[PDB]
Amino acid sequence: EEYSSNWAGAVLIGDGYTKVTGEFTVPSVSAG
Amino acid sequence: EEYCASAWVGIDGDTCETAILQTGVDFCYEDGQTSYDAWYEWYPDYAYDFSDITISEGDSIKVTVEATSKSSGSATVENLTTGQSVTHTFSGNVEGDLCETNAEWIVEDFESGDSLVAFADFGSVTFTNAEATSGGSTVGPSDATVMDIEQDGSVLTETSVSGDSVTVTYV
Repeated sequence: EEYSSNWAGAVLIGDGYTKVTGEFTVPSVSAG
Repeated sequence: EEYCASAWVGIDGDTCETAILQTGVDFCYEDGQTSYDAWYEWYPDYAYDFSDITISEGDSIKVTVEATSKSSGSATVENLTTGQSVTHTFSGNVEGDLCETNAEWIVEDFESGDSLVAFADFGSVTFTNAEATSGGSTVGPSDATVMDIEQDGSVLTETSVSGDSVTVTYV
């Protein structure tokens, strides 16, 4: 994996991306 | 104290520095209350909120960004649970050109104030039907670079991907 201070997730590196989509359920949040 | 996090999909911003076309939802917590909102942004311009859509805990959201050229496209947020759908079209007049080299599904600790906003414990966020289109063909996150947040000597997330999904869990 790669660490960063602000992003967590998945990143595709390539060429010609013209559309990105995803579906998720709104989470329950509490204090960190 | 208020804690927040955001989840969004977007094009560019990692290896392409001139722009980011992105859309998503912010979730915040503060003293027994929560606040949710949907927004769009074509970085370096500011993020703007979609005021005509209600987001609630547990709702199923589908987010999509599409580029019709390196300087035009759209951002769409659909609340599948309520049937609401909003789209912002960027006909041009943008402040940055896309390279179209990165496609991503991200949970972010965004900047607010002097630094990053206190990071909320969101449990876990799973993006399903995670697909990117390149050259007319669709690809999933299988070969994607996995990223996690690490601040002040603390790992705050654990990410796992499958052939069609991305799961980010708070640590």
